[PDB]
Amino acid sequence: MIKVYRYEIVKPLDLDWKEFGTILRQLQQETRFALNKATQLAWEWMGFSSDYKDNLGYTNVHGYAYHTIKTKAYRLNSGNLSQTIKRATDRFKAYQKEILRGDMSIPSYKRDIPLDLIKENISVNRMNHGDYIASLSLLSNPAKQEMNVKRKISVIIIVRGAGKTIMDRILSGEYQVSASQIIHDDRKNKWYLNISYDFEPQTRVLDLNKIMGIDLGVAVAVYMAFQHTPARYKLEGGEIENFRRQVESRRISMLRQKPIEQLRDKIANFRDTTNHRYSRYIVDMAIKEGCGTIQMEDLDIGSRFLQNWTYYDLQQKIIYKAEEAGIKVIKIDPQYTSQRCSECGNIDGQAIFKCRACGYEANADYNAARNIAIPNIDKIIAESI
Amino acid sequence: GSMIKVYRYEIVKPLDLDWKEFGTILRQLQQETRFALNKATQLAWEWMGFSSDYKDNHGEYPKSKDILGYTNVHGYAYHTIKTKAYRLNSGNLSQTIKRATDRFKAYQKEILRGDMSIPSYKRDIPLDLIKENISVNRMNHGDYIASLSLLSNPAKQEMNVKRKISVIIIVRGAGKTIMDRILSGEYQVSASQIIHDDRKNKWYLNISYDFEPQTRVLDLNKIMGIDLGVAVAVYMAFQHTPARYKLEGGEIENFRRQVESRRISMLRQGKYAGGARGGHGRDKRIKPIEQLRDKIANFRDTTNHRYSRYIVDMAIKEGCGTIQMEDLTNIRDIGSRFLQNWTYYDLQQKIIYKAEEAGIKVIKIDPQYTSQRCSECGNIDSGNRIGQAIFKCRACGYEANADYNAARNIAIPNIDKIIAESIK
DNA sequence: CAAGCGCACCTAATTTCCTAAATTAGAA
DNA sequence: TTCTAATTTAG
RNA sequence: UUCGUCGGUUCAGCGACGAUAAGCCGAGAAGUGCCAAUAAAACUGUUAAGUGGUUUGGUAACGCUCGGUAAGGUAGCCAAAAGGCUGAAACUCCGUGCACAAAGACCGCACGGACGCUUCACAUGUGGAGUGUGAACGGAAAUUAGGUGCGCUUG
Ligand SMILES: [Mg+2]
Ligand SMILES: [Mg+2]
Ligand SMILES: [Mg+2]
Ligand SMILES: [Mg+2]
Ligand SMILES: [Mg+2]
Ligand SMILES: [Mg+2]
Ligand SMILES: [Mg+2]
Ligand SMILES: [Zn+2]
Ligand SMILES: [Zn+2]
Repeated sequence: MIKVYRYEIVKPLDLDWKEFGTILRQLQQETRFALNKATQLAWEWMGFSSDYKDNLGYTNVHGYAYHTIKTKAYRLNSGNLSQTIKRATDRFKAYQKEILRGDMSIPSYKRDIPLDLIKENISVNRMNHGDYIASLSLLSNPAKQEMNVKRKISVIIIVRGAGKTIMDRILSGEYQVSASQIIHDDRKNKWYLNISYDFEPQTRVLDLNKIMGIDLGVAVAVYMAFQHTPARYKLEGGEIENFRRQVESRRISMLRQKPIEQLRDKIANFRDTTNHRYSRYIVDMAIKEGCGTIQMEDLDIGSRFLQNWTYYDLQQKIIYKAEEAGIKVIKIDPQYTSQRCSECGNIDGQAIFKCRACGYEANADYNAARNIAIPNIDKIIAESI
Repeated sequence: GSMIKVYRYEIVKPLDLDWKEFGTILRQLQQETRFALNKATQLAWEWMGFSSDYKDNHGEYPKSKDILGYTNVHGYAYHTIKTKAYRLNSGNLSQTIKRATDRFKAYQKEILRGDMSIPSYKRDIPLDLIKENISVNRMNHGDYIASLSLLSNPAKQEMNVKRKISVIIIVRGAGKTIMDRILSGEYQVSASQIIHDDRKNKWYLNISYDFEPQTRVLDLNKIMGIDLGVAVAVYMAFQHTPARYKLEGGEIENFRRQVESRRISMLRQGKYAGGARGGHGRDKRIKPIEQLRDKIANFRDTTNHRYSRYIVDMAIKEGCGTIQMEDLTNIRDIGSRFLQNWTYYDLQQKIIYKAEEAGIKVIKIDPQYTSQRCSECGNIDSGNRIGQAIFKCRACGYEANADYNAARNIAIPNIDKIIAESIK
């Protein structure tokens, strides 16, 4: 429902960077003071204070802390200060049992404390020129008069890539702006705006035009890829190789000095057990992405990572579990699913695939999985020749 | 003029109690130790806040002799914690509280400034001990009995132990010589600890002793340089002899790569695993990685020991009395060393303390263009960076390994000032 | 794969520390 | 009555 | 000719052993989440209204909490019963003592020899020393910085 995205700050719109930085550092100092004093006031409120300290008219911890710290930290806006106090007292109340028991000393806050912003204090807008603008109301009433900074401090953010969709939804009206924060990173020496967007998620429904292509990789066991989304899932069969080495060496040892009958049962049972966990995971990734259909090669060894696995059992179990979950399964002929590119489509080292006609580079197993994920790949492969 | 070292001693069995009762005693005392540490830190932080408020209001700082009733926070913390921690012995509790209050006092400004958070102490805190509460006696039949004083008087009545809790420890190897020297009188025991090793489920007695190192006669005008080279892990060179000693890393990063690969592989298997790995908690879901808990660290600890002892022994063999090395602080030094993710700080610390034992002074110098300076001439030119592998001095026709030249330049006394005068 | 949030688990780098004198109390 | 472990705090 | 347990500590070998251990199971409710009821601090606005989301009890999916699970070898008799005697078993061999009846706890220690073996020395040998599989043996806590894994969200 509530998730956050980061937007780097380019420049203040109406103020030089020096005044903006001075204001931000002063407000960071006030925020850290508010957090520490609120933690100490919460300590006093709960009754943890020692005997000598005592040798309140409010209702909750937050009210008393906010009213006490309101005087000294007058530069911060009332809403931002209240959010900071709530953060402090909520961190104290969660760790309350540990502090009393003695499993934790005291909550502490760093020097580069992010500043807070309530929903009704951060406003974002676009421009005809395309420059994305955000408006922040940080200072209180006396602070604006003291610093001669009127209106709200307009800023310019970087809105590109996967962040443009979120911002477009925010400005369109679908998403809403929740409580946000200003974040400073010392290393990169840049500021950020943690705009938290509020939205109603939609329950995914299986669509037959969403495919989860599947291939047996040479580096991993199975690589799952989709063409509608760049999400990727892989089954790294490390335990399979560990068990293979264990069984081979045990058979070598027991050869020297009925005995191996137990080994034959253990190998067969482990394959069935492994084929159940793999099938459950494979289908459960089609459900999460809503892939209404699954495309997998139908089944020599072919130098797959599972050197001598029982592929037919895995395919049958995948088919059965997909039928249970309302997922159709297709069997695509794997002629050149690995050699063909996933973007250019030119059908021209082992681990990393290359597209000499386009320069695209990715994992070879992922490339083959994506090629399989393309609908009706058999026909376009035939026509490609 | 006195060093301090430690040695471990595995505890076999409780001499008079059973292993179950002894384990319960140890767990309860661990809980008391952790509680005391956290409470001492809490009281220190509260007193800091009260002092600041008092200075702001009344105009002057409050003297602890009036408000607290004790001179320092250690005394007040002992007077407070001892009621709820009546199972630890008085000396051990006082030592623990002093450790906590000394850690808070050392970094008080950083705590107020915000660079350092308030210290918090973990679950498996080692038990503390002092020299007055540890005594070791050896029987005629080759057994070492450690009479530990771990409990308080109220705890003695409740736990039904009317004397010092005694344990039997294995004292072999160099541990045998250390214990014999302690009993004879050469080594004086200091505050010690009890630690638990989860991998082997073994308790250890961590005796820390004080001793006078054997300081020989070594002139200060014989200097050995050390460079964490690009090809060889550590290259050693001298100015008076053309002697070169190398420590090429036959096995350095392979161990870390293997352990990290295995850990990542088994961690990613939590999504598709058996039915008994999910549904029982975080510790059980991450159970398979407990085999790789300390393989990377322990391998490097032994590897850094082997390198350091070899380095120190070479200094004695050539008769040196000074070891100059690099100042890697803030990663200002060369970013391309043969070791990739090694713990250079641990290697440097080991070299420092072993040299101090061997009566050798270690001096750190700031490196600037050290791999490019010509030892024979002194011309600071950057044109000899041939992959940081072969050094060819054009101005002198000198060809040699870059690591040897770097170590030789570090071996020149006051190399930092010489460089600063040469180019700045 | 990329970018955020939450949680915890691993490495390294850096620092401080590794009391003790005096008094009391219980057992011989 | 002597004495050796605990116990308390100064610095 | 893979992982792991024991053989004093770390790394490596060796001897025995165990492994589907990247496996199996149990209890419970501090958290994430789900179900139900209730709606505090604070802010803007006269007030009305809005933003904000607080407290309590349930269920039991969880990288939810607490946990349990395999791994070296060892000698019997006497008395009715307590106890007594003999002295087996782990990283070279022998002798003499001390200590050991079931062990999470015992398989060890000291002295004298042999046999290897690491240093040194004096003339391939000879003699001192350490040495018993090889190397090593200054750790603990905390903070800081980075990385990783899992879950969620967007592309
Ligand atoms: Mg997605
Ligand atoms: Mg014994
Ligand atoms: Mg055992
Ligand atoms: Mg070992
Ligand atoms: Mg025997
Ligand atoms: Mg001998
Ligand atoms: Mg050994
Ligand atoms: Zn292409
Ligand atoms: Zn030159």
